[PDB]
Amino acid sequence: VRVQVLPEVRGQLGGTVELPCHLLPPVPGLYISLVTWQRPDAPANHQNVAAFHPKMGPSFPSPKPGSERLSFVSAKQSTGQDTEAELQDATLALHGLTVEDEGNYTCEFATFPKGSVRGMTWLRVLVPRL
Amino acid sequence: TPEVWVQVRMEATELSSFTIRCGFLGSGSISLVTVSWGGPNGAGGTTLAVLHPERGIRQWAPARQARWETQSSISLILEGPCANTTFCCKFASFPEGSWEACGSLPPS
Ligand SMILES: *[C@@H]1O[C@H](CO)[C@@H](O)[C@H](O)[C@H]1NC(C)=O
Repeated sequence: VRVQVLPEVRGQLGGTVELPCHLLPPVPGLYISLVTWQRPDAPANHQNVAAFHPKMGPSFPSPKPGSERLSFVSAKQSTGQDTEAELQDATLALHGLTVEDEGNYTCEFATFPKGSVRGMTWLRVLVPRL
Repeated sequence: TPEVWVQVRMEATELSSFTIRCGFLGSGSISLVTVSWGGPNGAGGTTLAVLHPERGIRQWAPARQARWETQSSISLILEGPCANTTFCCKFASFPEGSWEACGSLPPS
């Protein structure tokens, strides 16, 4: 399997943009245990900016950019023993873009039995007249 | 801040058994543990073991034994490895995220 991400994503300052991330192709028997979004160049307490659990849903441990400006676009947690969670589309959305949001974002899938599969995307924040 | 410790030792007088140990000191339960020899998991290292708290344990060569240990930690035994080899452990935990550290045999 592989992580499909764009090498670069461009968004307007103060606007909203999406960071695509997919675990392709669908493989029967491959279980996604966790999705982790990281800013690997931000300090240790600020790296883990978003995570998604198949049962408990999303979390945003780092205050920067924090939950106020981050959201999962299509990740759906499980709804009991009937419906299985859908974490293959780990696309992350940033709202109210600031110049502090420019840089590298990593999208990692903690998969069983394959392991950790990760891709990286650089977010470019476009400043008006700049 | 969450911390991952890694310890690799030769714990037998026969001097023919690498023992890899690593644990996660955090605020949440572990969703997955990935162990790799040579480098970071999924980023250059060769996958050695994948551990899930419910779906079981997955291991590759040359892992003779991979198992869970107490207090959010695991242990690993190699068959027979070099003294300068690095072993990396990555813990994926909700809600704090993923954390990884690496270790090696201490000098004699
Ligand atoms: C590691 O040690 C072995 C045996 O001492 C040696 O052959 C090898 O070159 C060493 N590797 C490095 C990167 O120094």
